[PDB]
Formats: sequence, C-alpha cells, structure tokens
Amino acid sequence: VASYDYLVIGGGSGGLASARRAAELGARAAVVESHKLGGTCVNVGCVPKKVMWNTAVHSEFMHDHADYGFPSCEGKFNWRVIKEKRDAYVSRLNAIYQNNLTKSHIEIIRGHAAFTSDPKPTIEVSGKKYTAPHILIATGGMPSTPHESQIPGASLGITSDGFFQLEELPGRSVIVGAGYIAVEMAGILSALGSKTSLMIRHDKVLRSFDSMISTNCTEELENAGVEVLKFSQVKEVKKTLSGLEVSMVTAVPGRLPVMTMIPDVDCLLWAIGRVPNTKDLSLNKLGIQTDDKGHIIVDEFQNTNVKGIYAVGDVCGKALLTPVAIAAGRKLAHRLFEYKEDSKLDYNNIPTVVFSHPPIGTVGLTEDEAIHKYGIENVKTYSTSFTPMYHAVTKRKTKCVMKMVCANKEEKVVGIHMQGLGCDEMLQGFAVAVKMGATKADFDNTVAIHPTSSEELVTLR
Amino acid sequence: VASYDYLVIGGGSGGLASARRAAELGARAAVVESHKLGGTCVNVGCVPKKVMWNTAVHSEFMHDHADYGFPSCEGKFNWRVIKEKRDAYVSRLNAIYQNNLTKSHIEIIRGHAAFTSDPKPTIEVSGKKYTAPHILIATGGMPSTPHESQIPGASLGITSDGFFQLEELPGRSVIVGAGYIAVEMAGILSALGSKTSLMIRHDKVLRSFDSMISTNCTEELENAGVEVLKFSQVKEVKKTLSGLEVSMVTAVPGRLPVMTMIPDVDCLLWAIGRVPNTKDLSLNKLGIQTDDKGHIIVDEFQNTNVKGIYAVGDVCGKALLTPVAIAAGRKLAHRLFEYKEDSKLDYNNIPTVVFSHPPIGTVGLTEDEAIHKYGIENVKTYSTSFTPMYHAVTKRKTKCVMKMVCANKEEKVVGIHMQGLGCDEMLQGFAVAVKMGATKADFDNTVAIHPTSSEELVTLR
Ligand SMILES: Cc1cc2nc3c(=O)[nH]c(=O)nc-3n(C[C@H](O)[C@H](O)[C@H](O)COP(=O)(O)OP(=O)(O)OC[C@H]3O[C@@H](n4cnc5c(N)ncnc54)[C@H](O)[C@@H]3O)c2cc1C
Ligand SMILES: Cc1cc2nc3c(=O)[nH]c(=O)nc-3n(C[C@H](O)[C@H](O)[C@H](O)COP(=O)(O)OP(=O)(O)OC[C@H]3O[C@@H](n4cnc5c(N)ncnc54)[C@H](O)[C@@H]3O)c2cc1C
Ligand SMILES: N[C@@H](CCNC(=O)[C@@H](CSSC[C@@H](NC(=O)CC(=O)O)C(=O)NCC[C@H](N)C(=O)O)NC(=O)CC(=O)O)C(=O)O
Ligand SMILES: N[C@@H](CCNC(=O)[C@@H](CSSC[C@@H](NC(=O)CC(=O)O)C(=O)NCC[C@H](N)C(=O)O)NC(=O)CC(=O)O)C(=O)O
Repeated sequence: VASYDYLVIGGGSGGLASARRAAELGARAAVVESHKLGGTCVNVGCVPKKVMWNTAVHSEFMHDHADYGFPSCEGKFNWRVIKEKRDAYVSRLNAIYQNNLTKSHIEIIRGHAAFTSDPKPTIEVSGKKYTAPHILIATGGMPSTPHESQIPGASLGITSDGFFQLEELPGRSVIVGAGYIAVEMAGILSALGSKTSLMIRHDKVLRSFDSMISTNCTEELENAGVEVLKFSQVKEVKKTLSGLEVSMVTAVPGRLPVMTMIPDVDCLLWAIGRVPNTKDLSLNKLGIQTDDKGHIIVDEFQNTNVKGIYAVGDVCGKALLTPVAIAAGRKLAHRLFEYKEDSKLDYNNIPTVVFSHPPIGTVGLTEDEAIHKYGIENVKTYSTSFTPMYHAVTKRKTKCVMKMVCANKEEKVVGIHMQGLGCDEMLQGFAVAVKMGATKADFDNTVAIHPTSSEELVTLR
Repeated sequence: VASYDYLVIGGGSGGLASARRAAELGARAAVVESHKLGGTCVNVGCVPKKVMWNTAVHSEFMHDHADYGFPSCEGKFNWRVIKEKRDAYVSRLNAIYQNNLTKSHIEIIRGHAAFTSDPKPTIEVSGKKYTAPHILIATGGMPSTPHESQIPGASLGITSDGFFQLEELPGRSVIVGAGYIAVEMAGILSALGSKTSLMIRHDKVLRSFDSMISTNCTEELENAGVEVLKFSQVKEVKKTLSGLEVSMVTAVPGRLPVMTMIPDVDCLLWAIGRVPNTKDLSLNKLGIQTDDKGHIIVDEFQNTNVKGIYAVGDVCGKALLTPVAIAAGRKLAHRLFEYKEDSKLDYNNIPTVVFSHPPIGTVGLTEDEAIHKYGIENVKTYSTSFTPMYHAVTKRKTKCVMKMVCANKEEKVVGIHMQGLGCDEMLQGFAVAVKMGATKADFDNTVAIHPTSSEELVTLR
C-alpha cells in the first residue's frame, strides 16, 4: 500500500490544478488518470471547440470581404485540413501537461481508479493499492445519450465527443438541445456550411440566461441560417439508404401535434446534458453520498460526507466550467496544505462566455433572479441595442445587446448580460468590477474608450 | 446682443456633450460651429480611423485564410470602394448630431466665432453679437506641420487630415512621427499594401507608454512589414519627376551621421503633433491666459482665468481624447447648471487604446511612474507573454504581452499595459476595476473566462 499526502482521481482541469498547487505547498501527491491528461477541456471541450469557433469566425468575416474593398473569396472549406491541425495542437498540450506534472514531482498513476472495501479510504488501480489522508475525486462527466428504449435508434446519433472525431463536414446536420453546447455546435456547423437544424423543446435556447439573451440568441441563430425547430422532439431515428431519417413530434401549444420526418441526415448530434462519471468508482463501498443523477454531494469546502474525501468540478454537477474546477481545486489545496480553513470558492458571480455568433458574455443575476432576491421595487435595469461600427459598411449585420441589472438605491451592479462582436474578451474585467461590488456610479465614473463596443457599458442611461 | 445661458464655441466632442447636458438641465444654450458638427473625431479622427483599421484588420485575417481550411484569397484592395463608404458613414453621423442638437432645443450658430473688445464677455459671429454668463471654449486642435523655413518643402507632405482625403492607396509612403497617430497610420497603410516607412527620432515609438509597450510595439511594427527608420529626421523634401524625394539625416548615437535620399515617395505624412486652435479667437481682447503653444490654461474645474469663461478638450492640451472632452464637458454642465460645485473630471486613470496591429490598451501608471511615485521598494510588477490560441494553427504570428503594475503591500493595481488580439475590447472593465481601487487579490479572486486572452490578466503569478 503506497501512501501519499494527496491522491487525485482524475487528470482533468480540477484534478491537475489541485495536485499542482498542493505540490507547491510541499505535499507528496499522485494523479490517477485513465485516459489523457488535460481531461475534457483539452481533449474534447474548450480547446478543440475554440479552434473550430475561430474557424467559423473566418467563414463569416470572409462574407464581408467584398464589402471591405477586397475581391470576393470563393470557396469550399476544407474540414480535414483544420482538423489535423487541431489534433496536433491538442497533442502539443497533452505533452505540456505531462511535463507540468513532472516538473512538480507529481506522480502519474496511469489507469482506472476505484475505491476499495478497506476501512481507511483506499483505491486500487490495476491490482495495486494507494492511499492518502486526503483523496480528491475529480473524474468529471460525459455526454448524456438517450436510451434506445425511449427513442429507438438514439444510438445512430453522436455526441460532442463524436463531433471531435468527425473527418468530413456533414452535409446535413440536426442538433438536439438548447444549452450552450448545442448552441455552439449549431453555430460552427452552420458557418462552415452544413445545412443545420437545432431542435429545441421550447421556443428559445439558453432558457436559463437572462431573457434578453435567450431571445436575442434565438434570433441571431435564425438570421445566420440555422433552422430552429421549436417545441420539437425526437421520436425515432432510423438508418435509411442514404443517411438518417429523424422522426419528430412538434407540439406548439394551442395547436395539434404534428409528426415530421427529417430525411437525408448525415449527422444527428445529441447535446442534451452531461452525466457524472461516478458509476465505476465503487463509491458505495465507502458510502459516499451521491444524488440521484450520480453526482457527488459536497459542502462549501468541497467535502464529501466521508472524512478526507473531497470532490471538485463536473462530478459535483454545479457550474460545469473549467475555470470553476480549477478555482475550487486550488482553494482546496490551500485549505488542506496551507491550513487556510476559510479557503473555499465563492460560487457567485462566476462569468460565462458562450461561443456563439456573436459570442455571449454573462456574469451575475438575470433580471428575474434579481427580482426574486431583492423585489421588483428594488431592481432597476439598463440596456442598449446597436449595430457595431464594424457593420457600418457591410450588408450582413449583427447586433449588440447589453443589459445591466442594478439593485437597491445605490444601484449595485448585480448582473451584466450582453451579446455582440467582441463580447468574449470584454467580459473579464467587468466581472472583476462586479466581484468587487461596484455600483453604477463606479461604471459611470470610468472614462470611456472610443470607438469600441465596450464603452457602451460605461455610458448607459 | 442675443443673450443665452450658455454659449459653446466649438461643435466637436466636448462642446456638443457640454451643450447637450446643459440643455437637459434647463439651460438655454447655443453651439457656434464654423465647420461640420462632430468636430475632429467624427470628421477626420476616431470614426474614419476605426473604419480604416477594421479594413486593415481584414487584410491580415485574409493572410490566415489558407491556414484555416479555406482557399487562398488573391488580391488587390480597392481603396475607393471603402473610401466612399466611409465618407457616407460620416455624412450619416453628421446628420444625427445635427438632429441631436435640434431635439434638445440647442441653437446652432453657424460660422467662426471670435471674442470682442466688449467688457462683458461677448463673441461676434458674422457681424452679430452673442453673450452668456457662461461661455465654453471647445475649439479643439489641428495638425502641426513644419515650417518651410526649417524643412524646405515641408508643404509637399500631408497630415492626418489629408490622409482622409486620399482617393487612391499611395504606392510608397513615409510617415514621420512616433506618437499613436503615426503608429496607427503606418499600420493601416502597410496592411493595405503601401510600401511604408516610419521615421522616428529615437529608437522606439510610443516612448511615453510603459517601456514594455514601446518595445513590443516597435517590434510588431517591424514584423508586420513596416520599415522603422530610427534616429532619423527629415532635412528636406523635394518634388521629383515621379513623386517626392525625402532627404534624411540618420544619427545613431556612437556613429557618424549619415544622409540618405528617399526617392519615389507618393505620400509624405507628418504625424508630429497637434496645435491648439486659439489663434483666431481674439483671446487677448479678454486677456485669457494661454501657454506658449497657444493652449488655454484652466484649473481643475475647467475655469480659465477670466470669470464665466471655461475651456475643455483638445484646446487645453491635456489628455487629447474624445471621451475626456466629453467627460469634462459633462461634469462642467452639472457644476454650472446643477450647482454641483465639486463636479469635475478626475484626470487619473484615463484609459487609452491604440489601434495598432495588434491593438494596445493602457490605463494608469507605467512602471517608471509608479517607481517615482511610490519608490522602487514599493512597486512590484507582474507580466506574461504568449501566443494567442488564434495562432495555434497559423504561420503568421503575433504575440500578446500584459503587464500589471502594483504598489504597496496590498498590491494595489496602479497600472495595466497590454498589447494583443482583443485588447481593444478587453480594456474597459479592467479600467473600471482600476478606478475603484482594486488590488491584485481582487483580480485573483475573479474566476477566469476560458479560453480567452483576458483570463491571463486574472491568473498572473
Ligand atoms: C464540448 C465542450 C465544450 C466546452 N467548452 C468549455 C469552454 O469553452 N469553457 C469552459 O470553461 N468549459 C467548457 N466546457 C466544460 C469543461 O470542459 C468542464 O467543466 C471541465 O473539463 C470539468 O473538469 P473536471 O476537472 O471536473 O473533469 P474533466 O476535465 O472531465 O477530467 C476528468 C478526468 O478524469 C479521468 N477519469 C475519470 N474517471 C476516472 C477513474 N475512475 N480513474 C482515473 N481517471 C479517471 C477522465 O479521463 C478525465 O481526464 C466544455 C465542455 C464540453 C464538453
Ligand atoms: C487622426 C485622429 C484619430 C483619432 N482617434 C481617436 C480615437 O480613436 N479615440 C479618441 O478618443 N480620440 C481620438 N482622436 C482624438 C480626438 O479626435 C480629439 O481628442 C477630440 O476630437 C477633441 O474634441 P474637442 O471637443 O476638443 O474638439 P474638436 O472635436 O476638434 O472640435 C472642435 C470644433 O470647433 C470648431 N471650431 C474651432 N474654432 C472655432 C471658432 N472660432 N468658431 C467656431 N467653431 C470653431 C471646429 O470646426 C470643430 O468642429 C483622434 C484624433 C485624430 C486627429
Ligand atoms: N460605441 C459604438 C456605437 C455607438 N453608437 C451607435 O451605434 C449610435 C449610432 S450614432 S450615435 C453616436 C455613436 N457614435 C459615434 O459615432 C460617436 C463618436 O464619434 O463619439 C455613439 O453613440 N458613441 C458613443 C458615445 C458614448 N456611447 C457616450 O454616451 O459618451 N446608436 C446608438 O448608440 C443606439 C441609440 O442610443 O440610438 C461603436 O463604436 O460601435
Ligand atoms: N488563455 C490563452 C493562452 C494561455 N496559455 C498559453 O498560451 C500557454 C501554452 S499552454 S499552457 C496552458 C494554456 N492553456 C491551455 O490550453 C489550457 C486550458 O485548456 O485551460 C493556459 O495557460 N490556459 C490558461 C490557464 C490560466 N491562464 C490559469 O492560471 O488558471 N503558454 C503560456 O501561458 C506562457 C507560459 O506561462 O509558458 C488563450 O486562450 O490564448
């Protein structure tokens, strides 16, 4: 039984960040990883995603070429070119991560970990046992797929994982889901030339975003050539002579349900949710609490119900983002190895960027949420809508929408919501301001940067 | 003698903003304007500049086309196309501004104003007299040109004004100056295909920026194809059979001076400074104080030395930016018409973006300035340099450099300096944070947005 100061199960965003910081603090740590370092973000997430988005972005900017004085650019996108390059880039990161572990003196135990029956918390990986007085579960999640029992042929469609394995651009594609992944994927497939549909169960996407964003986002999708099938759901999938045929039920409220076949589908992509990867851990041998989705339950300090067993990131099922796993794994190393008992992540005011076209940035409360927290009489919002100066000379147009939610008399800024060109890079510092508790006077007393999009947030009236 | 509550001399950024706010407060105001509303920014500045930069930006992104999966884009930029469109856009703004005045009930007195000999401060425009108990001088500045007496043939070159009148793309161009305008113009001419030189009297551009920025900026210029002639200056200009021929002295220190002829120059562009437009105001009839450059002297509240005569913006010669004229003209309307005696602009922490390639964002103190204000032992800086993920798959590369200057133990952030893709839109909110007095813990406690460039500012170590 080899013993360590800290054993980390999962070599992804959270596990790596935690192990690394712990090691700086003097801990003798090991990372168990059964697949590739970097975990979801690097391999099939954030990274290969952003590369594909920058690719889609080139496709749209190239539509503006002629408007800008140049001669029309003519053609066909070549998927394999960028795919090979994207893959290589991911290979490059994997080796950097591996080296990071090494320089830190972190041991890497390769293989699939599971808890044992043993009294003191202990895992087994490939017949060997390992133990530590602090064990971190950071095994993340996976794409959820439907059961053939509820939707026959569900297994003919792919997930975001499968999207990263594609070798050619699908001629016809149908995406099911209304979350950010769904949105992002529909936007990349479309810009790249796939004839794309987004199948959503209601009337808008991103329904948990401020309603200014779900509305604006649904429109921009449509304007960009994406067909959003509202109130629709898949009833069955079948392999036809040439692709797939998707049977769907459309149930607009106040209308009779209607069934439609969607034929000649090259790509059916499920973007319906994520499930926690806890199934094969043998948790129950220690009685670790999970919820009914298989999520590990933790407290504000990332503790599980069992002493010296913690969990961070996706597995815990809250705020499914890479920087949140990182921040939580980092605060936890300080708490365990630097004895900072108050060290924990504040889950409020986490900012998100959705890589749509135009991208989306959001931090803090939606208008509704502020209304529920402070009361209608104590919530005031400010907003603006304009056409970015980039489009002053184009025929193609996009819009920029910004919304600021304030609370109480002081007009404390509790929420910033926007969509528009540049909004991916504009977010970070307002998110700092929002964390510090700024009010609207603070924003207003900041001299504007002209001409930009970002100056609109500081000149709202 | 028509009387008003507020007479504004100048219909540019500062004069318009001041007149408008004053009118909301109940004042009966008139704007005197001898040219076009919008003043320098709209007509020959910020606006036509940004349009041309977005144009240059298309030129560079089009170099990356093939790397991204697409087929090479082949060609020739057409200057007249974009120029016509740019002009129309400016026409569009002029009419909006005019309408803004109108809806506000601001009277527009068209023509050139000058003070009179009269005891109570009074101006004359086209034989008629006008007066008010509060008069705002906001007549801005103009491009400085050399005297034929010091540099013979100086008059064969043009200024930034003339740049906006050009109808074709100059085949060979030489820019003189090392300030932001100079930089911006060299970057636009170059990207658009002009064979461009930047003639600077020292070894770096933007010498008043943090030294990380002047160095990085000089390099990026070179890497982008701009020839920076260091320690050089123009000795004479002459009209040859085919263009201009520029005689220059190059005086590298520790070396003998060397004289060079630069032949076949299509465009010689002076970007050497700006002079205040006060010459034709008859100031001296009221004894209004100016400095020896013709700048109007004011105090922290924008007062001149004469009661009920104020000055804002470029004419005053400090912080030559559109949003500063605006903020000062606005604070002044509140002070005069809303009786807020403490209403004035804080000139610290004004942020700037330089529209270079990649753009530059800066707010607060340079490393040197913090060193002088707090002492070497109390200044700590943090910085990073990396290749933005956009270039992971290109052959062409640019870099991103960020620097954070902190002071005292608390590590108060007194300065942020960066250069890189996205840096034009990233600045605004950090500038809010810097205005609020944030420290580095504040930045550090903000959850990062991944994958972006902006997340680097919040993960500095
Ligand atoms: C398509 C897509 C795009 C995304 N885009 C972004 C984005 O742009 N920005 C962002 O912030 N987030 C994004 N996310 C979310 C982000 O990827 C996740 O929040 C993040 O990866 C969660 O990290 P984690 O540390 O919990 O686990 P993961 O990163 O999933 O790592 C868990 C690791 O555990 C290993 N493992 C699991 N079980 C075991 C076991 N029993 N033994 C050993 N090893 C094991 C797995 O192989 C894996 O490497 C995206 C996600 C997806 C799917
Ligand atoms: C090439 C260039 C690019 C620039 N880019 C930017 C940028 O991107 N961002 C930025 O923030 N700043 C930029 N600037 C700076 C910005 O344009 C100036 O700071 C700003 O215009 C100053 O405004 P102002 O109100 O003092 O005067 P101005 O805007 O110059 O207006 C003064 C007005 O007074 C009128 N006038 C003058 N004398 C009289 C008189 N006697 N009677 C009647 N009318 C009179 C003039 O016609 C004019 O319209 C740029 C400047 C230039 C030259
Ligand atoms: N800052 C933005 C665009 C800002 N403005 C617009 O698109 C104007 C079209 S023209 S209004 C002047 C626009 N600016 C210029 O060209 C101005 C300039 O040269 O300063 C503008 O509103 N600029 C920003 C001023 C700032 N928001 C303030 O209040 O200080 N319409 C709206 O804001 C919607 C509305 O309120 O009707 C950008 O650079 O893309
Ligand atoms: N955030 C930037 C790029 C960031 N990183 C780099 O270019 C890495 C090349 S790889 S290091 C991992 C780079 N990221 C990923 O691909 C990571 C991911 O998938 O999270 C990275 O450093 N990401 C940001 C993590 C963050 N800055 C933190 O400290 O939390 N080199 C440096 O930062 C320079 C150095 O310190 O040697 C972007 O998205 O362009």
